[PDB]
Amino acid sequence: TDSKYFTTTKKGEIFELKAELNSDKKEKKKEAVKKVIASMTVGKDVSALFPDVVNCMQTDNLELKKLVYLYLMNYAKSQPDMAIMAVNTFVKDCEDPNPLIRALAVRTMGCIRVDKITEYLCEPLRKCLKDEDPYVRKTAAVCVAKLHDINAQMVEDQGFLDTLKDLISDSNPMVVANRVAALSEIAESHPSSNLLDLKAQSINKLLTALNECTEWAQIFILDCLGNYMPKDDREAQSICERVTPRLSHANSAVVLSAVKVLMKFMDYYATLLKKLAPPLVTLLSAEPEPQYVPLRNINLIVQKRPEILKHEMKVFFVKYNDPIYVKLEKLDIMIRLASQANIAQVLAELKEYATEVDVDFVRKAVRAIGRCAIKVEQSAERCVSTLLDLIQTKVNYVVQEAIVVIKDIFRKYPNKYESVIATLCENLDSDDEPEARAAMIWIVGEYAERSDNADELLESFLDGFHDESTQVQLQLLTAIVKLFLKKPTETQELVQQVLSLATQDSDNPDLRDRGYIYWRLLSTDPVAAKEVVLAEKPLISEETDLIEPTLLDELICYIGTLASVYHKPPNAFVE
Amino acid sequence: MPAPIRLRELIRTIRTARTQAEEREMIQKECAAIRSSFREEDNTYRCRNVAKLLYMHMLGYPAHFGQLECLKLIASQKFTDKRIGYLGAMLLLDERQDVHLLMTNCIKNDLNHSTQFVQGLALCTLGCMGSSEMCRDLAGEVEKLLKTSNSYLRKKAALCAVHVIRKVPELMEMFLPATKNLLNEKNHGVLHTSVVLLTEMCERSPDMLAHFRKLVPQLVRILKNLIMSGYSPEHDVSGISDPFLQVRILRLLRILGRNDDDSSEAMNDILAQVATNTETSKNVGNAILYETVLTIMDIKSESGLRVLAINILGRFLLNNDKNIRYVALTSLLKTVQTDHNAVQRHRSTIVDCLKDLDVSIKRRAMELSFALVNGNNIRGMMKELLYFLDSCEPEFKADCASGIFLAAEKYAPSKRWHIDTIMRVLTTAGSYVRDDAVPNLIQLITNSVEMHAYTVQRLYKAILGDYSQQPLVQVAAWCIGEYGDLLVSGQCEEEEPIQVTEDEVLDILESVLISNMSTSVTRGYALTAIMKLSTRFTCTVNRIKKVVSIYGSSIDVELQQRAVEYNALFKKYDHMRSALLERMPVMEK
Amino acid sequence: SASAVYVLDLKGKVLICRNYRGDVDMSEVEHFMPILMEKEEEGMLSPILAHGGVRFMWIKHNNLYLVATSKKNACVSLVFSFLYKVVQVFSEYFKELEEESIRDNFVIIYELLDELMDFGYPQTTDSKILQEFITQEGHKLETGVSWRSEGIKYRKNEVFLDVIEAVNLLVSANGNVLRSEIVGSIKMRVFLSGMPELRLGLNDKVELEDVKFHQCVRLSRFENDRTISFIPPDGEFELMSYRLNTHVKPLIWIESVIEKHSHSRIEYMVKAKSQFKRRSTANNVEIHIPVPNDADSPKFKTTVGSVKWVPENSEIVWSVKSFPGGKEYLMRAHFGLKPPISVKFEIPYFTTSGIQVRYLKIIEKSGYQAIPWVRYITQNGDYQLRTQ
Amino acid sequence: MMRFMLLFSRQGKLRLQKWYLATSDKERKKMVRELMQVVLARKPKMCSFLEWRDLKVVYKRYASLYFCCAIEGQDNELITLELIHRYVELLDKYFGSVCELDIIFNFEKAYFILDEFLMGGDVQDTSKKSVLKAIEQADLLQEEDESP
Repeated sequence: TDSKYFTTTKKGEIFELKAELNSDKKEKKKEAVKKVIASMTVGKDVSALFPDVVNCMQTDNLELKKLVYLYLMNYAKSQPDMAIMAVNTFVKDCEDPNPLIRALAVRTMGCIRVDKITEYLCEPLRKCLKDEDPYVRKTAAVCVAKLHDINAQMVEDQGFLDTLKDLISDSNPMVVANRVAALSEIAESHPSSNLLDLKAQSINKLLTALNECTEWAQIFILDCLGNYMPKDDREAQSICERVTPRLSHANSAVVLSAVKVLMKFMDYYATLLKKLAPPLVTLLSAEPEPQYVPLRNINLIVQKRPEILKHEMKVFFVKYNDPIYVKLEKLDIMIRLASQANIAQVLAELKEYATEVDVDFVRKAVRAIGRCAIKVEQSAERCVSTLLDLIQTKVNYVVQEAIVVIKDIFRKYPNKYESVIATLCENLDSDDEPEARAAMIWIVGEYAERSDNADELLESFLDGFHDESTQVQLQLLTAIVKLFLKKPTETQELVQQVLSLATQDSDNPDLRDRGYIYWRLLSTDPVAAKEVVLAEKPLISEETDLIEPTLLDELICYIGTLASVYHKPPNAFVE
Repeated sequence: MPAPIRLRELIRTIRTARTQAEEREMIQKECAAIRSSFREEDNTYRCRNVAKLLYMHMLGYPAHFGQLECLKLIASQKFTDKRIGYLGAMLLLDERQDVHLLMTNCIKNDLNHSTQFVQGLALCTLGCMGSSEMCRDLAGEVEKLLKTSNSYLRKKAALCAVHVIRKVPELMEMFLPATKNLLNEKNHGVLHTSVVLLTEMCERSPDMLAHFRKLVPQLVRILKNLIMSGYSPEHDVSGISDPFLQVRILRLLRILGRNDDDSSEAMNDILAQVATNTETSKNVGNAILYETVLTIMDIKSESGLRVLAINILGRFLLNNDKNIRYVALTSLLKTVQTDHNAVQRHRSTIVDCLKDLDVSIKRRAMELSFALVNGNNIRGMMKELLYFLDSCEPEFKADCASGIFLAAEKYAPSKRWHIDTIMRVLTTAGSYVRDDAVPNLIQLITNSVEMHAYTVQRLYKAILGDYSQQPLVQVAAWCIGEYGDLLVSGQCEEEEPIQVTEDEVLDILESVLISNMSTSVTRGYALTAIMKLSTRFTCTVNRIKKVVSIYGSSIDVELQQRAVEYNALFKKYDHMRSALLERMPVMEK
Repeated sequence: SASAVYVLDLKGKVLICRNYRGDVDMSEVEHFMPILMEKEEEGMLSPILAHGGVRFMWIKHNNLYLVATSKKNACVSLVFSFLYKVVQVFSEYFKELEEESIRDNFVIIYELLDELMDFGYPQTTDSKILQEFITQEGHKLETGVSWRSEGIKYRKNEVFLDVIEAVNLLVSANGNVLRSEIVGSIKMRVFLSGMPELRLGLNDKVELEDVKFHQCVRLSRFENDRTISFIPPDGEFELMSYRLNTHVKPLIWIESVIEKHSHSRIEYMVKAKSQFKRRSTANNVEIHIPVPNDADSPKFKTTVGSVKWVPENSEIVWSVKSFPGGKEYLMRAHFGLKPPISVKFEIPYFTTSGIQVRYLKIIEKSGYQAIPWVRYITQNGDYQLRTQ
Repeated sequence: MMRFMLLFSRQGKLRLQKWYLATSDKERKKMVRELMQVVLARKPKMCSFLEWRDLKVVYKRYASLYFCCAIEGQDNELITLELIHRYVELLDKYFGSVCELDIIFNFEKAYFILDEFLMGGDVQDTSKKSVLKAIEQADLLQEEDESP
């Protein structure tokens, strides 16, 4: 009543290595181990080997010594239990004469997640720190947080923070960097101590620290200034006249996070704004993926102080190499940035755009022409003019979206465009989309007076009804009515059928209603209905768009942040 | 003048490999030198490389290279070369009739050899490649060999012939000859082969009657003998003799008694025994049963016996370990359409499976369970289906909806329930439900004129907390509209009304439009509805007019349009509102 | 900020990685790929994906998706810069990134990784500024007119480029994919003026059986970056063809349930699901349902489309004009008193394959423009389904 | 009937394939991988039977080694399983407490063994010994070929 084949510790893989591990020649042990981790990562099971591996500990040559480590390393978060069993080995390693080593012993100790860890490492930590080497300090600085984040802190722990700060500004090389952030992150779990970052002296520490190059540092530093500045001017002018190099300097992250503050702090202004210009720009001649985030922020930016690049735009055009998201945002922006002197070019470009091949694009693109005309009333026709201009191309897809837009246009500037109507219908077949068709229809309805044919057009769709997007079924109904109320005597049978279909031959509650509703309005008092339906129609309002006040100010803080992209509050992320 | 590597040696070398690139290297360098070794066609070492190759292949590499030469081994005199060879064939061959003939050749030449294991290779190989033409050739040769009683061979042969049949239906004739005696043999091996041989044979109605009437009784005895006694150091596998043999037997018994009284009527005994007399300990046995059951099913037999069969599967379901349970369900379905009244005796436990952690089971469970929904059943099972549905995983939700609906749509008690349930489902899947729902459910409500209350009621409650959902909300908003009347703490039958402040009715509707979670269509039903209330209430007839006129300016061509429409209705021809709304028509199925 | 970094291979399976913090890692990464794809169906393809409040920062480099993870509100800008840098480093250590590459230097990577950052915050890193912190060296891996006469005319310069894909499939009641084939074709139509060099950029994604171009094509400068430059004849011609082998969840599934007896009547119920990205829809689709040679008289009832019958060929035909993706419609028909069921469709602006034309350039001496139209269609008919 | 069988470890490493039904090489490798992926991919908690491409598949996990095969729907999954366990059985007693490595280094034999256990998609013997006993003497013949 016992069975387990292919599971002998007499031979095979496991064994093979196991032995070849304990041999002599330092070489074997080395390679051997290597295969281990390897053979590990791919997904095999090394639960076994563990022992004999560690016990390949009491050796020396870095080579081996570290490999061993890595191994253990992986086992970090996975099976912490095993990690621990190595403790002693580490502590006792902390003292080793090769900081490199003892440092690793640190970082290592630190990548565990169990409570039992507190006991064994703390003391050695303090030590390792105050000690004498770059890596050493850095590394533990890091740890600190790790310990913090551990499922618990201590009354000693809340005493290491001091170590931090003090040791922070002090020890000089990159170290500080780590320290900084270390704390920063720690801070956010905000009791009090995170709020005493209020020194217009501790700041100069940071000041010279920025010019003491560790990009990552540069950031973390700025990243902190995002918790400051209550009330004074001379300090502002120096804090900022100090960041001026930061922009033209290194890698985005910098420039960005840098800006992140420049704007939380705001003959003063003109200096900033005319400098802030060439930075953001050269920020885009950079790379694909980044470009996004920035644009996203760029957006948020002009939203607050548009005055910054009020005329810089011969750049925000979309090239072909540029990926989709790129393009998208680029648009959204261009838009939030046009006026008279602008539009001239704006359109010129949109037109070409539309000509492109990437569908989606052209779409939002034409749709751009749309929002465009809206913001700049003073440029209505102008747009239209080109819209129409495109449809004359009979490029199936373009066409439809186009119309759609035009529709919306009419909603805002009624009885101002007509002639365009006939020229419109022209392409009636080629329109196979919902809203597209829909829209089209509803249009006819409204401006029925003009088109004689009105009838058949609408009619056309009928025979092929009982099936077409809900929404379209609607207007179509509505519309019909409309012209019927333009009194045509010839409308009888039509309207009749219409309702009729949308009366009993249809199975969409809502529909049935708006349907019946009319059937009663008419079966009772035409004159009445007339005024009713085609009644003086109100003005439209989609001011619901283009960011808010309270919210705007608040966001700018998180540039280079996730929020920096969603344009939303940490409340939606945090879970 | 080379120094040829040896197989293992090779591999062991690829074990040293540190980089995929390198692997190529080594390999490429190997086969390269190996090719230049075949240039000469040197009889010795021939075997080796072929192997080397084999391996090479196995690791997904340039194989074709030596298909041919592989055969040139088969040629060789020395056994070895032949086995290594043959093996290589089965692996590296494309079905070229050309080699196929060369194959044929060597097969025969080998099939008639002084030694015997040679003959082994042959047979074997032939039963694994045998392409039409082949068989059409060696066919007879197979019989000549089928005869000679050297157990080892015979069994091999048997199977061969089989394979032949499979590729050349036309020839089973010449095998009638081996037939008659076969089922009397003593060595399991053969016997077994012999069986499937027979089994496969019976794919031509006539032969049936031959074996049908013949061997049936005998088969029995054999099987019986087995089951019934002794432990066997040669055959047992955890307490039973040659399960295999046992199974296959069953199978054959099964197939024979397909549709017939005589046969069956003559089997039901051994069967029953097989059932009662076997060990439920571990799988092995159960395997036995699994088969026995299937057999017991396709064949006519006392109502009492079939009953046992079923009750047996149930017995499975309740087994600690997955596996088993699977088939348990599977087969179960294939018979629900037949032994309905019989299986029912277990649903309770079946649906109880839905609680399992394995998709397959789940589904099947479901599928079936469903099917068992009776009349007097529904209520219960539904209550369970519902619990289920609610916590289910996406995949399923979708399909179940469809399911429940059915149930209710067909076998179904009260509307209140029907609705209650349908709604219920919406409440949980909606986002997954098909399209016709919205109208569906309403049509149900409208048609049955009582629960009008009970409905708007619950409808209301649900919507108060929830928002997430569309179909649901819609439906509600609907009635709320058309039914506001009744929604006002009315003299409600079927059950207990609640607090209906018109202000509240609105608050909800209002939020609906505002909150971003609703579709333009949604907002529709709403607004429209809100107005339907103007005629259906007594006092807040003002907050109403306010809203309407505000929406008169919304992006939604529709909403607006209507808004204006309504708006204007108040502003001018009031009293029409009363007659206009107060009447919702009614469509009937 | 960043709490995890992975490195995957196209497939989206975890290739090799390191965990610098505390998030159920084990899962999420797995969901990656799946999500990715869907969010590409919505076109709303963002380098920042979402799953339950878990964000993904990624970058695709030849053959390898590189990714980051965070529960908190990250400093994106970073992560992105960093990641990209990560490449920088590797590519330097051994010639080029590629599954293969990684598959080799695992170890060192584990090292490198560790020294590149810690607990998230990246303790700085640049090549030389590092080679001291790294144990051993890694292994590198370096690898590798006449058809248009001349002086052509016509006032309006225009172009037509149409890619089409038909989908041959077979599935038995056992709801399994049996054959997965989609033949593609980039037919093109043109009437440009003169001699214009045409540059065509492509989607990435395009296991693959055969691929044949038209001589007039050239593969844009050696490696991995897809660009298809060439000079087209006049009129119509096939720019390129190809066949793929891939489990394509049956675009338009179906399944018929049966129910017969009492007064020699029989009932059919057919569900027809549309397995697609919701955003688009299939056209002029039609369903051919096999039925008994000897029906008496039918009675169809359906929410959608119109169904009809034809004793000849013995089949009930469900016809639908427009059909959206992601929705299931129901058809049920009875009558009174086995060949596989097929259907033919058409789906504008769609590519089962997954390609998308990226961009079409036109460069001519005549500093002019031109008008290019595209169309994507996934039709076909070998769409056959069984019933035993 | 058996449609075919394979031997691969956790990671998609083919250790032994054997096809019982004519087929083009390409299609094979296809079959292979296509399966392996969807095969392995499953949690150890789940079951041992899957319905794939019309056929019924089966497998049992032996340490870092997978055993798979396909059957015709009209067949007994369970019993099949017991077959595998039988093969392994053989393998074991032949190499003495067998293990993966072995299989990689001696597939050849692995085949023979198997090959002379199952033929044309079925069971040729059951006798744990019948097979061994035979397979053994065969080997003796082999030896006698190099060493006269």
